Amino acid sequence: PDAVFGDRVRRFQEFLDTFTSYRDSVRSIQVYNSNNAANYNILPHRIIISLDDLREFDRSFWSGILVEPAYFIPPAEKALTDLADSMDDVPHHPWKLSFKGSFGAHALSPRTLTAQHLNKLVSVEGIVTKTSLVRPKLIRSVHYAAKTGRFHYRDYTDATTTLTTRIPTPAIYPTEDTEGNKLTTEYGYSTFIDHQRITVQEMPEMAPAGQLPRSIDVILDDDLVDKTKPGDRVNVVGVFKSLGAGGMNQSNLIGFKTLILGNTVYPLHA
Amino acid sequence: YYDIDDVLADGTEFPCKFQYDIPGLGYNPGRPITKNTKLSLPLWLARILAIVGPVPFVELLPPDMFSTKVMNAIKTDPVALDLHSINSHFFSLAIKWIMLFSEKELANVVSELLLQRAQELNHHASSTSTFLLKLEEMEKEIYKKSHESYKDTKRWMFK
Amino acid sequence: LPAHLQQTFSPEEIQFIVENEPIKIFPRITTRQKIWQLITTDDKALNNMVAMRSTEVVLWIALLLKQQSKCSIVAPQWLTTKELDRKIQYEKTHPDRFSELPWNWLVLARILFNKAKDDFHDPIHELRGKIQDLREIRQIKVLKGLKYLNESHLQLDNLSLLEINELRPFITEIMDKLREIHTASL
Amino acid sequence: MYGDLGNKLVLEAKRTKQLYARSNQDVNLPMYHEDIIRNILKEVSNLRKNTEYLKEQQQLGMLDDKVAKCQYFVTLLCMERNKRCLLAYQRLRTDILDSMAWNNNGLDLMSSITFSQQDTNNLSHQEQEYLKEYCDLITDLKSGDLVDIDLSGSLVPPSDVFIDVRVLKDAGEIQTEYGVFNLIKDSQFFVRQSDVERLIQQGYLQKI
Amino acid sequence: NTEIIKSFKNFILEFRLDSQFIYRDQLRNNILVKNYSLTVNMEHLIGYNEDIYKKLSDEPSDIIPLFETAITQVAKRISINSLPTFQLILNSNANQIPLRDLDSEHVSKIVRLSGIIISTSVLSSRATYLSIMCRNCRHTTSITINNFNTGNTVSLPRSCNCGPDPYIIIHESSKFIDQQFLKLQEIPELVPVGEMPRNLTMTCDRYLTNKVIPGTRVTIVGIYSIYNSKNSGVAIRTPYIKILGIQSDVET
Repeated sequence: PDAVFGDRVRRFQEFLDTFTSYRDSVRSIQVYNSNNAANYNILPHRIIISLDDLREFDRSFWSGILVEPAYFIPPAEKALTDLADSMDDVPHHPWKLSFKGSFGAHALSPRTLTAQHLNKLVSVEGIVTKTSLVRPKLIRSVHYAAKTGRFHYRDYTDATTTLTTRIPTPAIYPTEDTEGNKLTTEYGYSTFIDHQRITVQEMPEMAPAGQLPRSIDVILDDDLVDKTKPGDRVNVVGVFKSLGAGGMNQSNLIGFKTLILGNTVYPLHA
Repeated sequence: YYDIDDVLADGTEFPCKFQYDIPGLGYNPGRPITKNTKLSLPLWLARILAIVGPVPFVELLPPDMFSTKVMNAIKTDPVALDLHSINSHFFSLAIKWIMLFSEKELANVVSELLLQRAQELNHHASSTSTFLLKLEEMEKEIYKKSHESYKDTKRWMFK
Repeated sequence: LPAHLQQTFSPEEIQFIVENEPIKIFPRITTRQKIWQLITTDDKALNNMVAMRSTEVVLWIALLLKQQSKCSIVAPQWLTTKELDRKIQYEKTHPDRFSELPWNWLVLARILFNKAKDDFHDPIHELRGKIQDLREIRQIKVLKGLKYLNESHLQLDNLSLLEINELRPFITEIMDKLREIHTASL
Repeated sequence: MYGDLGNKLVLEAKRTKQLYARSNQDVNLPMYHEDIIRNILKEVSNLRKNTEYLKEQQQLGMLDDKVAKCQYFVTLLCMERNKRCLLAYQRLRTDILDSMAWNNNGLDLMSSITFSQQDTNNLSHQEQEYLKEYCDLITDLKSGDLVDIDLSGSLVPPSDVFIDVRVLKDAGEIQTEYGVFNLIKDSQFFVRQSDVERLIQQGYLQKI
Repeated sequence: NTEIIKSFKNFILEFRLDSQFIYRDQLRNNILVKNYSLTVNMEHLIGYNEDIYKKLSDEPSDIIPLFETAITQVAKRISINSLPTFQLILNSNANQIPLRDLDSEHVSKIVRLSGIIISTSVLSSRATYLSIMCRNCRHTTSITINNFNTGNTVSLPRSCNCGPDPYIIIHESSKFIDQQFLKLQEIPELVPVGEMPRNLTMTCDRYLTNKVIPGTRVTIVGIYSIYNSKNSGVAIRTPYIKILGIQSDVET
């Protein structure tokens, strides 16, 4: 990595004192992970950040997030975890963000999208309409050989990662190290997360004259699984990613499906 | 007051509570008005009762028009924010609120909202718009004073 | 009670002011004498003209005599394809200034081109090409000069008379609301 | 429901300011709204009925009470609030009657009682006698200047001394001052701008 | 390709009717509102020059994407950072071609017609300017597509040897536009006494989306083009009209 990450992590270390109330709530998560171990021998790792001190610290970083979020969230991702280690050193894992938001000018209802609002933080609302099912998903695989001792490792991430894009690894089955070995896939020690795609359309009360509704489909991951029933009035915040190939890879009409990689799915009652 | 924009600004309501006890209400139940009762008063009335009273009659609690929600929504994007939905009038009221309170932290916010909507009534006054719906009723005077001046210059230059 | 606009000049009262400034003509009626007279109040000379010898009259008479073709409006010093090119290349290399305009900038480019279009050197794509080009360079710096307005002071060093009578009711109605906030908070 | 009639008279008046504003004249002033006036004037008779009611009782039962001085300080105010809504309305209706006597009355007519302001019903009895005296105040001014007799019209600057004037469908051969015109329908002229401005305003000769 | 920009760049700057010239006042008032288009009346092209319209009438698919870059070199003579490619919207009135007689001769020719719109579709995304990196070499590049002829006419290359098509599209730095996919039915007063009313499917670009409700009477000026998907014959294509400029009536 560059200095482009380098100064960028350092400025998110000045975000622990001006609004140090966020540094209080990290310990409260570390409280319930100890006192549950005191009864046996629940809380997620998601920190609600108001998008309100960022106007009062740096206007060139607050307007940075709402324009190109694939370059400022993964820096602020790793900056939070090292502060989530140095304060809490007793026990021996993403630590995601939320963005409460103080909702900006990207407050667009799902009828007005897709044109210049790619790669931004939209705040879409509406009525949920499909509610698909839950399946697990592989992230890390730890192999183990018992003829030479040591464990092993394999990262594996899909195109629906946290925010960015990298070289896609179609890792079916990592086996057969540089020896004569029959490697073993340790379950339990590996990691798995949940995955659920729901589709949301616009509200029929704020609709225009008689037409068909236009829906948009949002991916939820790592925390918000089984949060809303179908047929609820839901406000969602995410990043308007757009993945897939538009028929240019298969050497041969329509193309480029769009998704939202949601964070805060926040039920409303109005 | 001979101006009609000045008379209409007084009719707004403000959530202000009492301090004393009064045996009479021109508005109905229980003519002794008990103290620590909260009412909404017109600004022609709760503007002279906040001074004359050392304790005055009316406490004059702050409204939602200047709450922290509105004061945070106008620091993000002053262009595409509604001002015809709050009540209807903003600049004729937020001047009156400053004089009866003397706050130096509101006058550095309205003086930046006013510049950012100023720069986009000179662009849209060059002769298909939604900016007739989300303008402030104090700005719809200078929009019809500007757009009918560029029109009478572009008319004269070509026959 | 005028009651139409009542605080600005309407742009038919701007062609009334520019028509009081003198230019030169090449007359075609002598009336000098050899050895009945124009006796107006405000000019009262130049009864004595010679055929094709330059003299200097006020501008509102020299539009009366062009309609009958007894005169010919000469060009000023600025209606020149060699002179307006310096006043354009000044504007690109100095993004803060206004280059220079003889203060009848737009108005004398209208009353001359409609009425007197036989006396220049090729107005087709040589003078209406530059004058519209010099009005669109100039109307950028006015638009960038309004993000910087304050409540005490402003400088507008060299602007014409018609680029101001479209800009008064915007500025003096906004800067009267930036005055009543800074002094109401004190 | 205490000064609500102030907010119904004022918003009624804001309509007439925006029929004068953009492009059109305010020929046909709408109406004198009088039923909302009588409802306002009933309440200021009622609010006088209480301030004399407390005047006897403050000399017998209250005996100069400071809490009782608040009712003199509140019922004074609603007299002001309905005074201001009743002067903002009848000044706004005055200046349009000031402009209409200043553009198209006394202009090549020299005594125009009828034939102009064709309503004569939307004005009250008091606003119809204010106007008729005001037009005699104008003719005092045009008799002591002699810049021009009836200096009223033509605030357009003069240009192009000889104009073309086309008759739009109004016969009569009416004019006698500065010569007869022998006016026939649809026949255009070449006359100077001094003699037609007294007829171009009557809706009588269409072209400039 | 060469110098046909300058024969059009002088058309925008120098076209002028009697007193007030239009295409430097329609280009300036469509930037302050942030509208980013232009409307060329097609009679004013052939009055100014006939050699320009001779090229545009013969081969329109290769020259209208040359006029779109001749506008965006003029809008940098007025504004002085992000100015996209402008869009060209044109309209005219020669003679309507009825919807029934569209032969095999009108392939890639400017054609106007009329009808009633049945249905619309949901919006989509087409790519204009995308960024590619190789998986092994990691040699970055940038392909900018501007022409529109629906499936694939410009694709990824095969080498910067390396493998079959080693290229990846990166989704973090690109630009996208919209498409609309209408359908259009002929007017029932040109009655098919023994036939059913036919229909065609159009496309629309970025600034004509969401303009027309189903059930109106429109007049449509476009390029009658062809595309060869298999979504029933041998070497069979399918027809469709690439709309550039929908002149609807008053909507009423």
